[PDB]
Amino acid sequence: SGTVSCPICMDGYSEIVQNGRLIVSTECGHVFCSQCLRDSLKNANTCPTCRKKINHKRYHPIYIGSGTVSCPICMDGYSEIVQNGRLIVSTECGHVFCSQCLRDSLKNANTCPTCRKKINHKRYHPIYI
Amino acid sequence: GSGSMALKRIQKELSDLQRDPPAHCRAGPVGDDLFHWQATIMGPPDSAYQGGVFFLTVHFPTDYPFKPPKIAFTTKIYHPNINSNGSIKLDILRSQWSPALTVSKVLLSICSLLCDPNPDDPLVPDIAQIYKSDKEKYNRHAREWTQKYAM
Amino acid sequence: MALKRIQKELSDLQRDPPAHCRAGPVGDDLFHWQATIMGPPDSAYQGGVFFLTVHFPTDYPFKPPKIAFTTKIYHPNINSNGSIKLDILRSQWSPALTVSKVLLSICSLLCDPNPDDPLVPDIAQIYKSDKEKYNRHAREWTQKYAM
Amino acid sequence: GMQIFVKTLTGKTITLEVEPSDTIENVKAKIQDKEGIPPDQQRLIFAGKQLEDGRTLSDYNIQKESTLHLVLRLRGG
Amino acid sequence: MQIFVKTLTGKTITLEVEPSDTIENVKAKIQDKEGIPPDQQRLIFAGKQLEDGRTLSDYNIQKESTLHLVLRLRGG
Ligand SMILES: [Zn+2]
Ligand SMILES: [Zn+2]
Ligand SMILES: [Zn+2]
Ligand SMILES: [Zn+2]
Repeated sequence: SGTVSCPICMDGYSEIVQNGRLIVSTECGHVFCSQCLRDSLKNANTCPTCRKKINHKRYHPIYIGSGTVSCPICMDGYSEIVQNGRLIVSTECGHVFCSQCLRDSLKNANTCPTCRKKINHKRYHPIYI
Repeated sequence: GSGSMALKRIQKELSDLQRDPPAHCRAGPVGDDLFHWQATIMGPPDSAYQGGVFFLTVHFPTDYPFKPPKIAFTTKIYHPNINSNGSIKLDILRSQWSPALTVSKVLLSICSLLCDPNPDDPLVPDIAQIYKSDKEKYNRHAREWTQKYAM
Repeated sequence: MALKRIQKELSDLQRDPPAHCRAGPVGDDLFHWQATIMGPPDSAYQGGVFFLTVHFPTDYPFKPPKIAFTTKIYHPNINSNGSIKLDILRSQWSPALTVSKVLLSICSLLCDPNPDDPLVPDIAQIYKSDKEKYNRHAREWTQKYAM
Repeated sequence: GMQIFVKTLTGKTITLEVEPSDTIENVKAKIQDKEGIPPDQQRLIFAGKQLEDGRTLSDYNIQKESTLHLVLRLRGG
Repeated sequence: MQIFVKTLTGKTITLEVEPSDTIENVKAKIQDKEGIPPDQQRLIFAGKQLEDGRTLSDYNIQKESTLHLVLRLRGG
């Protein structure tokens, strides 16, 4: 609930990218460093946090700036997002928003607010940081 | 509510501006109305506009940030994509808007447009013709308009 | 690194000690721990204190810790040599599981045995045939070995 | 309208808004919303024992500010 | 040498670059950190956009200059 971290090695955001790894999310919305998820995929094809099958590249990088997440559209922080009943979400292109902001932005255009890549309701999912 | 999420975002942008002022602009409420701002932009250095200070109005719509801010020059400026009413024909102010863009980034984008005009689909055809035909004449006009209206 | 993760787990344990168990290095070897579990209240095991050993493999956390009881306990999935036949210790292991959560999981198994695919058939039969007899044995073994 | 704590997989604490009448399934649904772990993969532990799906919080004497512990689904063999 | 890029959210990242590096090259490094493809990046220095074929040397960008990132735009 503080800084994003990897539950396997237990390194924080800073320490993850500082040595050349990425922050990645599974499609089921579970966050890991790239080295830990890769080494995990090597031993089983299931998510370490919820056991859903993540074989065949059902994960992707996410791009967060601070280590502390926030929605760049409404500008609320994690706490404010969650206490309201909103979810934290990532597009498949790795861009993070609160769920209500991304929905509303999609009523107006079918592009990612951050990178303009084509998206729809089926191309973003919650993440559970 | 209605406008409340807009109000909070605009106040956040204003606070970020007052906290970390950018090199390229100043902007803030006209009056005690957060939805109506005055802004200023500096002419880019090493350009026909250098030394100029250009005033703009920003009107945030009620469903900001999902709809774009309405931004117009109040200072006269010579440019093929900005007319004499100050209207700016710029895609990020209409169909290519993103809610992730802040007013500061839009003002910087506008500054950038000054020396990167689109003369092919212009708002002011006569100025575009001069831009394509005789660039020196164009630069001379831009420089003299800067001198006359923006200093 | 395995060493770095185990040290992190130990620090979290020393920082925020759990109620259900104690766990920490035997000696100055981080890869070899001793643990203890309390029998759940309102159960045949109530009052009992049960000791376990935890051996972390060299490629921990991607391979599971080896965990065995050193205290004798009466249960259809824990044999008299202390071996625990439990899926999260083998095929259902996850690298996201910490030793603290695994110990709590083991505590949870005590009153939720699987008599259908048991490690000790004789005890499973007694569990299915005569639950009072099973509870009596579990209670007396707790009294004999864990108190 | 009472709060309880759930100690999640990573050892962090989340707060749930619950009623004594709420079923365990109901509590697991709220946990899924926060953690993204489906109900069938959640094993909830209180007082050293798992909490079964059909029962309520009242049935397990879970009260105002009790802490429930979350681990992954397991089965003895 | 290092330069700074002020990203869309107003945060600063550091890039490892050379004076010979093209603008495309710098945008490739920005994509790796921000996930914004090069064709959607407009980089601004001293109030002007930086064109793709040109180098950092050509724009007198130096040690610890700050580049500003906005989205692709077009006047009309
Ligand atoms: Zn990791
Ligand atoms: Zn998962
Ligand atoms: Zn938002
Ligand atoms: Zn995107």
